[PDB]
Amino acid sequence: ARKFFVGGNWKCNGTAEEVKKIVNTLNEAQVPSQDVVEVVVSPPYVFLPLVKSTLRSDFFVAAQNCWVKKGGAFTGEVSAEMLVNLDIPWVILGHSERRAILNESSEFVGDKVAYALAQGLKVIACVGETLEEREAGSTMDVVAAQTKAIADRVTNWSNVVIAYEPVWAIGTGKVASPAQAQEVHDELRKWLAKNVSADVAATTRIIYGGSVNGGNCKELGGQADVDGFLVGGASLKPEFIDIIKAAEVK
Amino acid sequence: ARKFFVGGNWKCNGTAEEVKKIVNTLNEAQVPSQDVVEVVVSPPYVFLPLVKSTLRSDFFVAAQNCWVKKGGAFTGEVSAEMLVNLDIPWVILGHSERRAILNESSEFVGDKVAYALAQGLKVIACVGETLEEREAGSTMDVVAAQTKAIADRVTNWSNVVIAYEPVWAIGTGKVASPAQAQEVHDELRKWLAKNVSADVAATTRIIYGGSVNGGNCKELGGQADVDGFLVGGASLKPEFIDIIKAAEVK
Repeated sequence: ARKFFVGGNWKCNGTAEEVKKIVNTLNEAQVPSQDVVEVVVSPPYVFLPLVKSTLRSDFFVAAQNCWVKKGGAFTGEVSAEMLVNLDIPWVILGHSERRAILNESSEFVGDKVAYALAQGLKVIACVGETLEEREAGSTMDVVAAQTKAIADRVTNWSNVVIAYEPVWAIGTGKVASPAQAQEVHDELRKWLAKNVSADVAATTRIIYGGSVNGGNCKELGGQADVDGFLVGGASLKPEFIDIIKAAEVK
Repeated sequence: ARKFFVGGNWKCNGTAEEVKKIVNTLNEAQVPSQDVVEVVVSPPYVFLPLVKSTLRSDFFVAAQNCWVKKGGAFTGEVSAEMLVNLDIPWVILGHSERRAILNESSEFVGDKVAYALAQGLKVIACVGETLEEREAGSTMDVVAAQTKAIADRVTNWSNVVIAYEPVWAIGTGKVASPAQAQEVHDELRKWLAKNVSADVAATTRIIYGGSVNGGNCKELGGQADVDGFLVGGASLKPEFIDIIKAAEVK
């Protein structure tokens, strides 16, 4: 059975004082065991040392990005081997904001995933379609294309978690229903089964990366092919603890 | 008189063990006073806390990049206000590797410089032309266009240092002479005098960001319009100390 997975993407947010308050609140939380839910917290690069040194040892830390290949003359970038050196176990790759605002292509994302895995990182790999793409009836064409670019470069999926982001509902005034989330997760898992292997489809966590909050987390998490969440803004808030506790619905 | 300035850009390099060795070596160095030379060291984001906590207090730390505007939903990016919060005083912006590989436009760089200054950072702003551009006779056309994009957005130059990168000599098999460096620095300073102000031209450090090592630092540093260096690979090596010591040539 797939272990429920809850990741918290802090995005480009944080100060030393706020990080201290967030971590203290997480440290005082009483949540399901590590056998029931896998919890990953992702601060900006410059707060990885502070968070890794002060966060409860049963929660894990992720970087929000890394470079596509070995380090060297790439001013401003952080290599996967640096993260491994600092004992940062996870990385988020292919987030919708990086695909859209920083123009990361599906192929670029796939090369990053492959390189990160080869260095020993575990990866939250993000996919998702825009409002224009959904309206065009292209949701699964887009999500499959993004996933295929990764699948073409990755032979071993053990340390991958896929995050589906309904970008079409992100600040579009559209809201995503639990039924809509389940439809995409189900079709994506079917795609993995048909295009990678039955074993990979059965064992790979596919987590929901749309709007998740204390109010809707149990309803989303109870969906058959939803294995957890990649949380945005709520991950900065005490409400993240309630989202972790949604693992009990499984 | 303009204070000599030596920045060390570590680029995408470093491990905890190597950082400890580099910092120990700098900490044991005996170099000209803080009144004679201003020294800035720039590690990858994830080593900014380690370096800030262990480096001698009379040397300063820089980030290698920051985001173009206020933080928020920009997964993977580090905002200028984060760096200020962590007491990181400097940032490198517009480095040739980010212009070329990550496609940062001159306008994007200009906006970053303005935002960083607005938040209280000091900025090393990088400009420079390619081999194709130099061979076409466009060196000063290009450097002026890049500088204009920054100047059009900057209201106060006190906390700006300009770095000229002879990109045309970077892995092209061409070598830049000290005379060639001095020509560009002189023409760039004259451009500042005519198009910003005589005071800004007289007071703004323009540092050389081509190949600098122990062997050539004195000849370069002695040029009338060269105010120091943005060092690449030598910045990881004990030789960085000899480059700092070139300040004595002024």
